[PDB]
Amino acid sequence: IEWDEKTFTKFAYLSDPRTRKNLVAYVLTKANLESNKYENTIVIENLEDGSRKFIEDASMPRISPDGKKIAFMRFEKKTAQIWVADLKTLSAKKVLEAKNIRSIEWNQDSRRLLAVGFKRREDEDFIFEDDVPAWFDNMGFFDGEKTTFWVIDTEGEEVIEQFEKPRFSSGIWHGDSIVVSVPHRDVIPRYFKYWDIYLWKDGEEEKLFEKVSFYAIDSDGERILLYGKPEKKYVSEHDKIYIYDGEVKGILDDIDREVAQAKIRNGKVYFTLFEEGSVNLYLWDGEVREIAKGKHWIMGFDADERLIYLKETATRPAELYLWDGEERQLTDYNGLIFKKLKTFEPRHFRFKSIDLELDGWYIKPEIKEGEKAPVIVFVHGGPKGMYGYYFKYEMQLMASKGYYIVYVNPRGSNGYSEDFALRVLERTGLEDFQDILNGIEEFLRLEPQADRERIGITGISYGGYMTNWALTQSDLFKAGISENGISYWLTSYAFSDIGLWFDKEVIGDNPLENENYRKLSPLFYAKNVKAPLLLIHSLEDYRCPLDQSLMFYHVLKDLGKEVYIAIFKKGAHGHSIRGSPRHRMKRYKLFMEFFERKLKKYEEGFDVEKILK
Amino acid sequence: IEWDEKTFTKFAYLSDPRTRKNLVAYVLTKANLESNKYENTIVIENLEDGSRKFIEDASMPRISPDGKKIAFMRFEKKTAQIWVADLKTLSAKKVLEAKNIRSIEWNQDSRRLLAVGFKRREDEDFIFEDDVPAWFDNMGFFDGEKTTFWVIDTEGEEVIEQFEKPRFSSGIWHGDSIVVSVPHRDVIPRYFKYWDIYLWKDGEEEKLFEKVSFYAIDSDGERILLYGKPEKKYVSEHDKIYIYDGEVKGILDDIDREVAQAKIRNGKVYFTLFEEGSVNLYLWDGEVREIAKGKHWIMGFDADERLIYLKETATRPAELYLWDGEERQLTDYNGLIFKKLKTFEPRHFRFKSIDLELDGWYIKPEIKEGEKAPVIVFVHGGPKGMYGYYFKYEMQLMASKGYYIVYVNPRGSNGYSEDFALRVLERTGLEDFQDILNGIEEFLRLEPQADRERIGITGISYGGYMTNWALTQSDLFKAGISENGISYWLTSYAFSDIGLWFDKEVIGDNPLENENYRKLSPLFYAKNVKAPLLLIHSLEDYRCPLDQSLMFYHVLKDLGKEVYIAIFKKGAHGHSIRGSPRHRMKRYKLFMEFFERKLKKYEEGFDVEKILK
Amino acid sequence: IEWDEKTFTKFAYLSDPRTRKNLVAYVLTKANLESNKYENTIVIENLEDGSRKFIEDASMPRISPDGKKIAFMRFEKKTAQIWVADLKTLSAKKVLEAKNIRSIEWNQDSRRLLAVGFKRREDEDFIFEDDVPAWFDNMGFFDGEKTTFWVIDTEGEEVIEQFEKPRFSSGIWHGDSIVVSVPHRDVIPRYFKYWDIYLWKDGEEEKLFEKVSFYAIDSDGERILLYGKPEKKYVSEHDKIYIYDGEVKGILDDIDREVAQAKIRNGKVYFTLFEEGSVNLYLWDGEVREIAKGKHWIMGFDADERLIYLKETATRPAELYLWDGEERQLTDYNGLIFKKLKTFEPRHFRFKSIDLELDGWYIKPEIKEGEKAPVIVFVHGGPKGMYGYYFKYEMQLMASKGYYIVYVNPRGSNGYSEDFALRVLERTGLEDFQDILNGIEEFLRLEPQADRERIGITGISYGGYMTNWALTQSDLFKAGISENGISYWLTSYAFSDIGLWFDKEVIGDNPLENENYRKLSPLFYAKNVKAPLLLIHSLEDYRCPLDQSLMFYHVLKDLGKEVYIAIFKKGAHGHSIRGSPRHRMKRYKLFMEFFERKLKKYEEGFDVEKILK
Ligand SMILES: [Cl-]
Ligand SMILES: [Cl-]
Ligand SMILES: [Cl-]
Ligand SMILES: [Mg+2]
Ligand SMILES: [Mg+2]
Ligand SMILES: [Mg+2]
Ligand SMILES: [Mg+2]
Ligand SMILES: [Mg+2]
Ligand SMILES: [Mg+2]
Ligand SMILES: [Mg+2]
Ligand SMILES: [Mg+2]
Ligand SMILES: [Mg+2]
Ligand SMILES: [Mg+2]
Ligand SMILES: [Mg+2]
Ligand SMILES: [Mg+2]
Ligand SMILES: [Mg+2]
Ligand SMILES: [Mg+2]
Ligand SMILES: [Mg+2]
Repeated sequence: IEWDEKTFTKFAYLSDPRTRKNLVAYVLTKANLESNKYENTIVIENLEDGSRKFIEDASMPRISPDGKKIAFMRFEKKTAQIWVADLKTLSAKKVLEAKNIRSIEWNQDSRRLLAVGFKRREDEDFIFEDDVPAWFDNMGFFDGEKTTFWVIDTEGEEVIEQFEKPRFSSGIWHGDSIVVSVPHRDVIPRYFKYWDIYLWKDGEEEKLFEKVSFYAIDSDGERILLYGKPEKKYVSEHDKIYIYDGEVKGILDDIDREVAQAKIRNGKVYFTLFEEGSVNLYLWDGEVREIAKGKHWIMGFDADERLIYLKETATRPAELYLWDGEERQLTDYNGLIFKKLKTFEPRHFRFKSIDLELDGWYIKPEIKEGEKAPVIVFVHGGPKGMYGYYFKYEMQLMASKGYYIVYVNPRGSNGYSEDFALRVLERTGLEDFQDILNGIEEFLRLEPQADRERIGITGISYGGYMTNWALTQSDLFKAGISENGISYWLTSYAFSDIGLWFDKEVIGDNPLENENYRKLSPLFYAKNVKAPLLLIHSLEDYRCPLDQSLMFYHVLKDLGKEVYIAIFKKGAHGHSIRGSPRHRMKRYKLFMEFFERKLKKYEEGFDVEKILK
Repeated sequence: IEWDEKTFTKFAYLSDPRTRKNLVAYVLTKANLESNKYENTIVIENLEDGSRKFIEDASMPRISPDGKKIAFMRFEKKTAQIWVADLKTLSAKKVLEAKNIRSIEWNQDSRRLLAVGFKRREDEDFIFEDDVPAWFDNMGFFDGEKTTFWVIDTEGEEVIEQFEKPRFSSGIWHGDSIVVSVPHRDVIPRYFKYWDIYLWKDGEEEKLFEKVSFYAIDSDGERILLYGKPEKKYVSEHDKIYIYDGEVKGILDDIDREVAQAKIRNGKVYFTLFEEGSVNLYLWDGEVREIAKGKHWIMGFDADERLIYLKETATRPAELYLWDGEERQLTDYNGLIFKKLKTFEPRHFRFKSIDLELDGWYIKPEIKEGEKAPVIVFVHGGPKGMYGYYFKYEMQLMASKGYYIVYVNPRGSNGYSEDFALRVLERTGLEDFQDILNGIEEFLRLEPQADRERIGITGISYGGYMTNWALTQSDLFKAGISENGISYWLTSYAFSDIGLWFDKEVIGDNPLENENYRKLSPLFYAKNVKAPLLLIHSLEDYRCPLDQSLMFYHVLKDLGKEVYIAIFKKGAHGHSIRGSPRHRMKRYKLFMEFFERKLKKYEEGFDVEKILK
Repeated sequence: IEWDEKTFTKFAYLSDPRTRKNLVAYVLTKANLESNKYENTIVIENLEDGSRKFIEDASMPRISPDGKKIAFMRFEKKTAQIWVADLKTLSAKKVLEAKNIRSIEWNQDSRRLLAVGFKRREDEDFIFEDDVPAWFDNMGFFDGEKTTFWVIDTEGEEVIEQFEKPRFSSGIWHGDSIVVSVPHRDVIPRYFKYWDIYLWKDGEEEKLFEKVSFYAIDSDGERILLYGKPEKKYVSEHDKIYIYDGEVKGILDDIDREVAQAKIRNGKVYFTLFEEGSVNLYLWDGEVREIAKGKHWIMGFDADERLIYLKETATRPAELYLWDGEERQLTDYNGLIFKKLKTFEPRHFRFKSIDLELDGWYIKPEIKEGEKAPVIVFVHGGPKGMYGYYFKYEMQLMASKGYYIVYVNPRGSNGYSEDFALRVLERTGLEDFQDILNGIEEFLRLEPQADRERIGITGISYGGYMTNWALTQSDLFKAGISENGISYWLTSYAFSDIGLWFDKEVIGDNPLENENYRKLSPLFYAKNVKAPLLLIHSLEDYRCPLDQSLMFYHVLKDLGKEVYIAIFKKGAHGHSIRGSPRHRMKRYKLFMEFFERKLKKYEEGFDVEKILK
């Protein structure tokens, strides 16, 4: 095993942990480069033996409350199928052939499933829209989408109740009722901001909440768990969790950090928080108790009789763990790979920027006492993203190729106070960019072997914006790779999936008259660019549509700049990690070669035919 | 036969007339709604009998100079094939299997073909671009495209010479040499503005012209025919024609009208001009002589021993004609259809607008002396398009459904003086929009049965811009249909295929700082809209990309307006006429029903599922 | 070449002669046993050279009036296609893709075609009927069928007018009008008995005739040719022909024979008559003139500038001939085959039966002066069929295998006086059966080498009835082969396609109370059968449905008789001649082996697995 553009295929990727009784289930995913497909296997472990059994070419494991059965999905006919297996022998029957189903959940009776899906107009030749937005990242054109809710009897194998709601509605069981969360409608739907919440049973409903900034995420049959706030002024405010049983009770009213995920089982709540680069696991049982806190990201968890969770670190993809008073590692899927593959632990540093003290990290490559090394600055997305202790392939890969890697959490990031997150609103490219510069300055001080004359910068999404911006506002950088970014806020407002509300918040109100939409946009400062730039974009990214890269590309070419554009024919906003294996391999090889040829040692041109094959 | 959304399928569509000796060849096209395909048949007529023979599932007829053979193209394997047939018996052999060939032309020897095509990078997963623009309407993503030139021996069936040039190059035979026209390169290629022209033979070339605003279109073996000007300041200047034999000689130096098409055969030049709504055919033989001038559009022509041409009118698709001193109609393909299908001849009117007198037309529907009728205003594209005497399906169709149809040639249109065309530059939405208003005002004066309270407006491309604009600047209109339009000039500049140079000319220089890019853009005046609007767009339109409709749609919805968007999944800028038959049928039915339900008699909503099926 | 069950595949089968000017077209059909398909080739002969050209995998040749073009049909998609070719080079275009088209005819303009076809309900799971009958032989279940009429422009390639009529309507051109013949409706449609005739043009019609017993068959643009009678009491009456130009004029009022086919060209009528075993060709030009009269059947003919016809004989399939004052044979397709294959000319004899003198024929096999030979009696269908001088494969084949063949025209047959035909009505199995017995008795007198102890009998349809009947009413016969017959008239009345009207005529009125329906039915006399019988039936025979064979089979088995049944899975009433080649081969081999094993020399059983392979 060596680091290159294919190494990501050698890892086992775990997701969707579930537990009932003495059993754990989860999904093992492999990127198969030869077939160009992801392969999914459900693994069921019996904590009684450490014994494993399998359900092949399947995902979405849902263990029935009684622990007797497992439901799952399989995906010729472009149709999904819901299956049920007995957990003892894993013999299985097909229950329903289920196109456009997004979720499945058991009722407490271990007989009925709730499935939530969607339906669209589906004309062969044209999409027709009369609501907003017209598209959504990783979903496609809405085409008049409505949400569908089906109650499925797994014994008789029939939809026994069904109903529809507006697009982007969700539903959970609450005993024998269904809690339904629907975006609230004003001039447009208030997506990610306000919901109406209903209690549905037997074809009738009652409204529980009107225009609240939380939605229902879980239930234990007596109490409903709510996620968000009673009322947000900004979508960027920290989401919290509340127990509802008649009265709404905050259980983290005093903790100024955002909840990543949360579940309730038997009146206890298990939850994770974004905290200064980590995603940490806690329990609330009347008080908040630490379960798994460290330099790591708790990516998923479940609890029933046992508590299990997936923990990723800066140098290892997720593995599964069990907590019984102390943490026990359950799986070691990548252990043999990693015995042969060098990894680089980031070094944390603090630095001052303006009025704040912030977190940065860096990775130092294998160099000897007399040598200097080039530097890649990475900028995370969001702006309310967060770097720290998750596994970032490009950083390990570039470190292995002789680069320093440097990255910080500027104001606007998740993982800190709410106020720290909100500082970025209407200030994109201002103090946050200064924080990145100040982090780099401190890093250079700490590492005199870092070659100040060969610093590059890269990022995706907000990180792509900031790469664009950096090359227009500073002469520090020798090369840039900007991916799925922003060059012009006004088109983000009006063209992107979330722009109508999110740009109002992050950039400002009255967008057609607000000067900040030009003032804080890289497009308008294109003349300033002096460093070679690679723009990467994908055709199904509706979060940051194509214009954001292609306009910047054309305008930079109109100004005589050295710029290149790679337009991946498939893929949404997250394609760098969710595209097809072969697509992702080609992106990684482009990324590494652009920095080899423009940053480590500049050479003219970029003959992609030669460089890639 | 009745008028509705399918009637366009009942017509025979003729194109690509060719003549050598006593023979005429042309292509008969049918839109087959059931198969959802266009069918192409070459027809060869012998003017000796009016006898016809056929080459089925074929196009691009090219008769050899000696009149003995015909080359043609056919299109399983996504591959084009070049074939040669003997003209006596039409027995035929396949010569070359020819993906991405755009043109075929015989050498004077009746043995060699010149084929011009293209080649691209072709990676399965990503497009890579390092030139400009990254895409072109009706061509796709360039993906590093180069032009390819092949000399093909039709006897031995081999490419005997080949070479490449930059994208958007063209080539013609000139005796045993090839005249090669290549876009001139400054900071970017000067597309539609400057070319370098070379004379190529046997792998060597000499430059004939450098940075000239014409390219080579034809040759008679002694003289080269050039199209354009020696130097244009604006691409919008009238294109003229010149004979080159050592010296460049203008042959229309005194005629202030633009050439539509031109050919040279035996030192005579045949050409058409855009003239006040007509496209008229002339000959130059030392002086300019009228051949076919009237209320018509000469869509294509060829000349050798005989002169033939295709003539379309306001009420008939093209038919073929021969001129031998007087015009004789040769074909009557749609004669039986039109005996059963009512058509409406437009009435021409003049009107004053500001400082000018302009041409308008209108069609009056079957109404009786006591009734009033709604009105649809059509606006042509361009801005240097031209309405008048070609067959416009929607106008006939809507007239048949009880609507007045009104349309003018505002300043900026083709068909008048050069200065009249150039008036629009930096003034889009200003005097030209006034011309449209003044035309409507005169039409209403002329037709008191026209219901001033039910006037709608529609257009495609620049006509879509002007529909957008009209609904933002006037309260006259009750409904709009805007197709493949412009809402924001700055994104047209930076995102569209031609924007980097064409918007500079039509909107203005320094686009990132020029206030006219906001001042003359409908997007910024969305709050003003009061009339229901249907936006139509297609996903392969790179001339006016999607943002132009979808941004306007989202912003109008953000402002609480009644607006709808139809996004056709396939189709370039011209999809209303070049999309698949079923696609076009669905567009026509949407178009007619939106006006039925919003203009003739307003009703709420637009249930496209119900309205269309 | 030898006689056996495959020999029929070695012949060329000609049909559908057409002539315009100096050209003749016709269809050459081959039975391909290996592919199990019929192959059809149009042959065009130029009487100028005896030169031939071809249109492969095509039929229904229709030469345009101007002689410039030929329309034809071709039949993957279960769709028929209408094509047009230039007759000079035979280059061809597809004009219309034409499922369920039954006929095509040119207008006098050589531009428009009239196509007549049908349309049905077409539900995948069930046929639904509310008219009568529910099915028709060689057509299938009607499923609510209506007749469709399309006028097709072959230039523009469009249906320019269309209309529908009740099932079993027909249409011809009459100049620029269409003459439409529709079955007249009383309690049910009066199929084969009364029609209403209309003149149709441009979507309007006028009734020409009401409830008449003729329909329109041809026109020369001035006069309409009508076929039938002004009023028939019996459908079995001889059909005659009449010219209509305002007045209806009989042109064969004095000739007591039935017209087989007739055409009008330039006010002359060419027609054939059924005459004492021959089908003979005449002309009427004011008087009736003999053209081709002899021991033959004129199977088809056409006339324009030249007169051509297909002539079959007892020993040769049809060949083409031209008449220019004398008959010239044009084709000799089977001439080489027949040089090697022995044939047997029938010997005509007269005999007395009751009150009449009748025609019989027999064929004597190669036997020497001391030997006797078995005898097969063949009975033709109808009852108004006719034996004589057409090519009957089974007779030649059995003669070659050492059998006498004997066959007569009993009363009821075509080819004689009308009264002779009508004698059979209400008398089936009575005097007609006596005529067959008396013919056999005279034949035995004429041929003492005919073995009276080994006489068998066979027939199809009415001939199958009479085979059934003979075995129940006589002890003369040693074996029978009854095919697609009648055993019970009452089920013929109520189940068959034509029974509701035809059985009323041939058997009698008031069928539910008329004793003749039992008295003249073989089923009721099954106990009498002593000779082995093979019943052959086919599953798509709606003229004589399955019950007619299977009931007789079951009842004979219930009575302990030696009987066998072969049920061909496909095939209509005429399957012995129109079934697939392999189907027909297997029938011929069954037929010959049953007589070998039951008639020539009786052996027990019939092991069809062994006997056939
Ligand atoms: Cl079950
Ligand atoms: Cl050749
Ligand atoms: Cl034609
Ligand atoms: Mg692998
Ligand atoms: Mg099942
Ligand atoms: Mg869809
Ligand atoms: Mg949040
Ligand atoms: Mg605060
Ligand atoms: Mg059609
Ligand atoms: Mg070849
Ligand atoms: Mg490609
Ligand atoms: Mg021009
Ligand atoms: Mg001027
Ligand atoms: Mg054969
Ligand atoms: Mg066709
Ligand atoms: Mg059917
Ligand atoms: Mg008859
Ligand atoms: Mg009589």
